[PDB]
Amino acid sequence: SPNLCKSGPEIKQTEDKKAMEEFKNVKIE
Amino acid sequence: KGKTFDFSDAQIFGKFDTFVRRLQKLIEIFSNIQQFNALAKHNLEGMD
Repeated sequence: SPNLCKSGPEIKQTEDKKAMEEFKNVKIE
Repeated sequence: KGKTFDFSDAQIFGKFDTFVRRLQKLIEIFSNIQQFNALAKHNLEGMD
C-alpha cells in the first residue's frame, strides 16, 4: 500500500507530463 | 600598381585586432553557452 498513490503530481500534472515527454522528443532532436 | 614609388608597410597591430579577438571570445563563449543550455536540459533530470 505505501506505493499506492502520490496524489498530487499524478492527477492533473499528467497532461503536463505528456507535454514534457514531447519536450523530451524536441530534446532528442 | 600605379604608385610603386612609395609603400606604406602593413601597420595592422591596431585596437581592432585585439577587440576582434575579444569578439571572437564573446562569440565562442556565448555559442557554447547556447549549446550547453540545451545539453544541460538533456542531461540531468534536475533541470533547475
